[PDB]
Amino acid sequence: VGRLIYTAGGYFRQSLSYLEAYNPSDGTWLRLADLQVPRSGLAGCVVGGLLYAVGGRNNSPDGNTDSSALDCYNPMTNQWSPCAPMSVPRNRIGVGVIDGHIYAVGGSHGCIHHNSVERYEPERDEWHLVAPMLTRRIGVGVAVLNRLLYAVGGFDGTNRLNSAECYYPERNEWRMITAMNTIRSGAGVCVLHNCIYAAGGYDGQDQLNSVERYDVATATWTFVAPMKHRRSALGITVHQGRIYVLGGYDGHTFLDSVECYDPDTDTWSEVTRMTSGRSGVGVAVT
Ligand SMILES: COc1ccc(S(=O)(=O)N(CC(F)(F)F)c2cnc(N(CC(=O)O)S(=O)(=O)c3ccc(OC)cc3)c3ccccc23)cc1
Ligand code: NA
Repeated sequence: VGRLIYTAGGYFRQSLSYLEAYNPSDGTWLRLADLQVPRSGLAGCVVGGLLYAVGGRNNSPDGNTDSSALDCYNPMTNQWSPCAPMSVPRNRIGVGVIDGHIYAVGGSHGCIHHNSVERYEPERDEWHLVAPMLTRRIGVGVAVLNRLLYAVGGFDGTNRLNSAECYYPERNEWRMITAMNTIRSGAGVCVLHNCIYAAGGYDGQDQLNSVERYDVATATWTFVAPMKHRRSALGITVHQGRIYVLGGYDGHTFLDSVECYDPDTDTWSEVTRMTSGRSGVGVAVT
């Protein structure tokens, strides 16, 4: 009870510092302490009641700086603190948590299109390199299922990807899985009831409203109901058995639309609006 959807950073004309939290119970938005540095193309995650803001970029009017930063938010203190930075800057990053460890997956540093992956141990405040992905992936979506980390879609420096791969932390190795039916970079990727969902993204021509679900048993991707709005660089999370997608770019506009997926009825509904339209946010629930 009383867990909130947090949204951190994002982009509208420049990278933003906002940290806001939505309560799906009462439909209320909280305005919380700003990030110390503006960030878009970051990822959000929660470990032991703390929210982490990982990687991304400060896209200023001045210019662009890719971020290696890891910053920790305590909802009890409403304060951001720096943590150990990653080995490399990672903009358009994917993250997932396994057993209280943060995995920072691919992303970019200028022309560098990362295949590398690194793991954070909060108790030691250190990062270590682990096995690299079999593909370079920026704009990659990450999901954790059955204690395996999945990396889905992205861009390899030449090709936009429908490919996906699976990381085995005990073995420290990656394996290609069944590809998506759609090429998707900047997709929202999340886990709901033992399925991976990949919602929206960009196929190289258009922003997508399509949604595919991965079934681990049959190892296949199937389409479910599409979103009302085409969106890439969207935020995504799961709250009480439902998927929330936040913002993104629809090909013309930076969206403020929050849609909600009910797996029971296979329908999307608009549930609220962010206070302002933005893409490339980091989202998590605690
Ligand atoms: C021009 O039309 C497109 C084309 C592909 C995409 S994307 O969603 O596939 N893609 C992934 C990839 F790297 F693979 F190309 C991404 C592109 N840009 C991001 N941002 C930061 C950045 O430019 O570095 S963003 O949210 O601040 C942003 C900023 C401006 C914008 O105006 C077009 C759209 C977005 C990304 C941030 C997170 C994830 C992927 C990002 C988006 C828009
Ligand atoms: Na994810």
